[PDB]
Amino acid sequence: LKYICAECSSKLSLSRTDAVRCKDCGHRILLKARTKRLVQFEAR
Amino acid sequence: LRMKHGTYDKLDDDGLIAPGVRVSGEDVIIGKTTPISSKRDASTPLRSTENGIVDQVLVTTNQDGLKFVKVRVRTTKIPQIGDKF
Amino acid sequence: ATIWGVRCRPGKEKELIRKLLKKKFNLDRAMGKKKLKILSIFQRDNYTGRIYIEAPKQSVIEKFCNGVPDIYISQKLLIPVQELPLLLKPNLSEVALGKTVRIRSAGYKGQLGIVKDVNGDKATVELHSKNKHITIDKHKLTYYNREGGEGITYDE
Amino acid sequence: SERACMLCGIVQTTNEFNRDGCPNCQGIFEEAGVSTMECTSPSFEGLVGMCKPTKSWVAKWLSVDHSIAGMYAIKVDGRLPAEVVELLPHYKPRDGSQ
RNA sequence: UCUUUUAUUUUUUCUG
Ligand SMILES: [Zn+2]
Ligand SMILES: [Zn+2]
Repeated sequence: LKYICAECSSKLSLSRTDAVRCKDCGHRILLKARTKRLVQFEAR
Repeated sequence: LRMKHGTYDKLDDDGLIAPGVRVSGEDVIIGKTTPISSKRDASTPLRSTENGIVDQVLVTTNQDGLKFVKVRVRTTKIPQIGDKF
Repeated sequence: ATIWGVRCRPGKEKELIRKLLKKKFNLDRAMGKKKLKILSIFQRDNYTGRIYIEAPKQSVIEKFCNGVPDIYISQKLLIPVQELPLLLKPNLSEVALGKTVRIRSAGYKGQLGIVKDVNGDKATVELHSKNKHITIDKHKLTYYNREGGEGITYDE
Repeated sequence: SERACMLCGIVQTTNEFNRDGCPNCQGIFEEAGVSTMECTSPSFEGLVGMCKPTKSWVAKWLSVDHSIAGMYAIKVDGRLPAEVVELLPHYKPRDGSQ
């Protein structure tokens, strides 16, 4: 997964040279999901 | 060309930093190249006096069709002595 | 001799005289026996921003130049008789950098961080829980792959 | 497209020359046997929006007072042909020469 | 064997 939608909240996994339009809907905010990287945070 | 002092390893292949990764000091968050008639980068580094976590990132197209990006960075401010109340 | 110079916007002397003169044929066709007292209108390419009209009275010229856009009728001067022959003379003119790492005997134990700069014998890492850079020797720190998982010491 | 006559200075479209020739110089041009294309030129400066031949003192200087109200250039580059220069002794060059 | 960038002005906001 690379990117996700706003309303449908569906994954796109698109690449460059592609329109930012969503496929399920015309709504195209096109959020980007969290990185695969493991993240450390301490309660301090 | 002229790149910034920020570390470019964090940036993804699309050139945009994903949420959940730290950006600190002058670390770049948006990777920009401004070709004219060699890549001639024109990125926007992070503020030197700011540190935090990239909270959200949004990519859209403006009315002209050009690509628009908005990157929200989150940090926690705990009270210190100099804090005003 | 009644030749008066009038200011107007530069670059359109041709077009302003065109509009004036076309208007004048339209008027002269329209009127009957009485026809308005304008004798000649002209300009010069060398002297831009201005036109020169020869007519007997200021109200005649004003009445004529009503309805013409862009003409600055408010600036007119009566050119003295001596200046006219000269004006009308025919002849003018390392692998540890940028990697994720953990500390294992220090006050900041268990802190993930990212290697930013190394000065030799000591590496600077930004704490992944706090907003600070800290300097600590690399041989004593453990390096991982991009993704969390198998851990290796400083031997890559 | 615009062309300027070299004798009387009347300026107008090359088209309207091709239809009606030179209204002021038609007789002289026919008598000399020269078409208006040669006695007109495209290069001209110093226009005149011309109204009163009999009353314009600018026209008295420029030798237009015997012509019709019209469209006259103070300069029109070129040398007039001899077959009309001889027949109009009172003419003078319009380029400022002579 | 070092160097290496952070436009300008007009406005507004508040801080002491
Ligand atoms: Zn959608
Ligand atoms: Zn003629």
